[PDB]
Amino acid sequence: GKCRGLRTARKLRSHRRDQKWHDKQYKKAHLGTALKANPFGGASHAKGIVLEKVGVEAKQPNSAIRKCVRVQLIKNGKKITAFVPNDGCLNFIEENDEVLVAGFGRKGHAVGDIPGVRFKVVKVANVSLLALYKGKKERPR
Amino acid sequence: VRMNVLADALKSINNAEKRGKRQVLIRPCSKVIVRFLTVMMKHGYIGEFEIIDDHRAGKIVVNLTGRLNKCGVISPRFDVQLKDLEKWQNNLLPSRQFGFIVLTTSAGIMDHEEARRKHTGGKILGFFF
Amino acid sequence: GRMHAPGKGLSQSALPYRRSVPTWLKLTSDDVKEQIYKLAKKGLTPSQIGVILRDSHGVAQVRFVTGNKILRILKSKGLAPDLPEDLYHLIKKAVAVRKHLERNRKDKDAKFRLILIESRIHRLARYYKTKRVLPPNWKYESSTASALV
Amino acid sequence: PLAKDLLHPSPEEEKRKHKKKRLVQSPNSYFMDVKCPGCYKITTVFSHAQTVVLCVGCSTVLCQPTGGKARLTEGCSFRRKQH
RNA sequence: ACCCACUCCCGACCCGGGGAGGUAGUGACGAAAAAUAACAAUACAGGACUCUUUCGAGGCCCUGUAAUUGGAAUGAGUCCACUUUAAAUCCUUUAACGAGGAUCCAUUGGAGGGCAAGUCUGGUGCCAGCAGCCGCGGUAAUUCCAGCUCCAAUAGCGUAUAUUAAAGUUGCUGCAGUUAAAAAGCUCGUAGUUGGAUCUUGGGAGCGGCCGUCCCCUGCUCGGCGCCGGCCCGAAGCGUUUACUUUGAAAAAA
RNA sequence: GUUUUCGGAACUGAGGCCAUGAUUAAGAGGGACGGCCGGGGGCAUUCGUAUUGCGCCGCUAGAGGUGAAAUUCUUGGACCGGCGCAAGACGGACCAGAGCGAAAGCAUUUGCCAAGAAUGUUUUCAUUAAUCAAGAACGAAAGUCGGAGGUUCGAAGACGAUCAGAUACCGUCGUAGUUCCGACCAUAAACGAUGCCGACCGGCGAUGCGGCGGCGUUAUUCCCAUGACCCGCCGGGCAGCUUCCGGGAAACCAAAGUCUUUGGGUUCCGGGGGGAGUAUGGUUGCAAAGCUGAAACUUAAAGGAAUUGACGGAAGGGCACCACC
Repeated sequence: GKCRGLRTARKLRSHRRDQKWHDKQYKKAHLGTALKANPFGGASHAKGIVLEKVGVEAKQPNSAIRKCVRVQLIKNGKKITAFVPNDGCLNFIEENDEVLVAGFGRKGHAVGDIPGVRFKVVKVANVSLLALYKGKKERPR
Repeated sequence: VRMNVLADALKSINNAEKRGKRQVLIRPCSKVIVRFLTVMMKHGYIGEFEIIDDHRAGKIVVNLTGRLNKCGVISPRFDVQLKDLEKWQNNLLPSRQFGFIVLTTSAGIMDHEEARRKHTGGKILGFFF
Repeated sequence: GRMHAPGKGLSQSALPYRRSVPTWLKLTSDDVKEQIYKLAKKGLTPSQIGVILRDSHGVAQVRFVTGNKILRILKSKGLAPDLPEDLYHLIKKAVAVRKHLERNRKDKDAKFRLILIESRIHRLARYYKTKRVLPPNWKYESSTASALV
Repeated sequence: PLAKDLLHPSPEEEKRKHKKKRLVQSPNSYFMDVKCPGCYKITTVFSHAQTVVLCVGCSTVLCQPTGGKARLTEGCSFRRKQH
């Protein structure tokens, strides 16, 4: 602190109050703009409907094709490219399927090789994509 | 300008002892400096000093050992209950085995250990070890 | 450090330890006061009185010789000025500068030094109103200032 | 030097130092028994006069003001008086 | 879903009524305890000892592993009865059954580094995919897809998101500002904030072995330890004003 | 039937009594005083070459310009040489790690005008102070509006070269502008990239201002006292060197130290890189623009200091008939 007056409580509090806005992690949480522009509307997960299956070219170094899924969210009507996890799990996603969709892990930031894809597909037609991959549940059709 | 005269004093005899001086002039003088020094003397940290009387504020000349590791002021003079005096000596002294917070009580300017047995809190002036 | 300069000067007057009067000084406190009255009547300030006294009449400090100081000797009898000498001299300087700056609008340095002097005045005015040696109704205005010589 | 007798400055050291910075504050001025040879009376003049000290019953003008110590006019003598 | 039996409430009311409330049902929100084996005989191996250069001998002593074998165990469940309770349930108690692959079968995530644990084998070949980050994948992949193996937590374990610590990366404690982000071009200036020194000390009373712990260093209307109008003292009321510190009152439970 | 003492409260006259009442004068601050000091500021006055133009006189064909040329000027006499005249810029050398100023800034002479730090002080006031939301003054250059002037230089533009191109670097012209006056504008790597005030903690020799002291030499010579040197000290300033004070990531800093042994006062201000000083709203401006100022989104770095290497169309040294002489 740069005012050690005994009667300086408000300058020290009112400075700190003003300088907390220059923090990212604070400015984000304490404005509507981060919580509005969030496609999930501040929710953890979100059910949406697959409208196409999309190949996304991996980043500069490594070079695969990352199989993601273009999603119309129910609650918002908003557009999302959400990644599909492990080997050969895009074979489990028929078009126009209700998929439960979570974040990727970095609180709405793009992960690894996948440019501007912040989401993974968790369940497809209310059946878990780990259970389909392990073959425990069979896809109800 | 000069505002905390006890700050100028304790920083000047701290500077001087770090340099290894046998004595140090502290060239404004207050009654609060003189009480603080007498407390540091009773615990043998500084040597028997001397207050030079001009007809303005005095000058003091303080004989030093090499016992005073650091003296220092707490500015501003925060109010200390007997509750809080553990948390000060917790964060402001180098151990429980030695070092003394000086704090001006109503009873008088004195160490934290006498402020316990007299059972009087007050305003923290400084500290030394 | 000075008020309106970067100057860190140390040209101070340094009184001696012994407040006790010297031996040689034969003038009693009353004849010093009588001579202070004679200087005040001629039209001198407590600053100018004190100088003239210590030079020609070997009286170091009037406070040391008498009990009291020169303005309080002027003030007791009523030879003291209505508004203090130091606030008089700043108002005197401000009227001098402002007169120079009537026909010298180019002189931007003068204009800046005027604002520094104006600030010295307002600053002293504010002090003397706390000590009620000026009226609370008083305020130095530069248009009213030329009447205050 | 670490060890200095701060309480006992040797008078060579004290008179060297700035008047304000002396262990006890002490001026560098003094009063003079200035006498002119034309007149009878000894006037007391301040060393750093800063005025024109005149002969009362004019035989001369004694001192003239400068930066520091005033110039005592050629002809005049001075004793420095003390207590 | 069952019930006014508990808790209380309402009424003219010891008597009626109460989806308030209670009791079950669903319930891995979460919290507590806590099974999934223990013990011996053997093959074996490591470690005490007489002894031997080395081997080897003995096991009186230990300790560990083999779907080796052997009985003794006790509850998951099944289930009469009592108890429980408004009536039941669950729990507790207790006849009888109830275990060798004890199949009465523990998962969840990992095993390049951070980060505990394979440079094993088969597949793929910058593909598929993994990968919080750094990175792995183009023909000896410690990272993908599997097998064996090993590690971690364990009836739980992973994931997404908010949030706390870690963050001394919001800094009052406690950050920074020459060059990493950062000192207004410069000065004046009002509220804000901060503000020099200085105003009581010596001893009286008493104890322990020169030093320690105590009582005292304001004054003027009403009565009790007493006295020949007042002396010593008890109880009111005025007594620079505040912060501060110490004590006291008072401050719902949960 | 009363006015009184008595209690009790207001208005007010004299005396005594109080030891009758004012702490000190900050290595805080203001103000006065003194002799200085400075490219401090303003107004005026004055000078100096030089440049360009003009006139006159002389003699001659080139001159300018460039790495090389060309454009341009030029037998209607350019360039050059001599005497003048006019205008407008600018103040060389002296000129410094020198001074002054709040910063921007400030250099011919002389005068006037107010101003200012520093020192000197046994002068005065006596806490008047430090820093600062609001508000305010000044604020390089460019740029804007209305006048005046237009020497040089020269954004745009016209050419002439170079070039692959060359709307550029080079060259010749050249409008706005550069200059002065009045009004804006308020920004610069406006930099010491270092807020202001205060205290303390090393050494050294310098320099500038004032003061104080000390052998000697020189001038006003006729002593003085003043200048000029000389040798010290003190304060204040711009600096420098040096040191394991200490700090720091280091480079480096007597401050950027006196910080985990963390608290002298106070203002502004930063929070990974971009997006962006952008959009938007307000506000100031004639305009150009300035002040305040996000978000989505994007990203694993961007950056600082130092080390080693490679590299250079940098500097120096060295070798070799696979280099030269």
